[PDB]
Amino acid sequence: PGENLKHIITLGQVIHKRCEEMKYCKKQCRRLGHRVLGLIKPLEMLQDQSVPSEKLTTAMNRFKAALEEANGEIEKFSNRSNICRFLTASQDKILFKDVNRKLSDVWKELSLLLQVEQRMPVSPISQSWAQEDQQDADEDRRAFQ
Ligand SMILES: [Cl-]
Repeated sequence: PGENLKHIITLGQVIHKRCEEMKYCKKQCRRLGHRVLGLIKPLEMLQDQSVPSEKLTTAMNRFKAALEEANGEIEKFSNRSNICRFLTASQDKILFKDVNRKLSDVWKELSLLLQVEQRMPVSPISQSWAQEDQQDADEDRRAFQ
């Protein structure tokens, strides 16, 4: 469990650094990196300190898989010609729509389990993504011309 947590933290840190380097569709890439860094922040605080339930282990594995899926999409979209093909085949122009929904859904479940089982604090503000994604997609579309 300690190794799984460390892996998730490292993977989130790598995704944020990669997002900051992406040359095209920067609003969407930077939003993904910002969101991922925000999710790993309480995990990093937890790491600096219980036996997980069945529900916690599966939530942790789903979160790890969603981050791996995001890392795979960042790799694909680092090449400009892959962005162009995706955008032309897309109606809403949102690069990370599926990855973003998986991350938000799993985080809702995972954060609650960490608060109940592992004494993770309840944050003054929880972690509107779909609406932000359309705005970012529109701004990136204009810059991609
Ligand atoms: Cl661009």
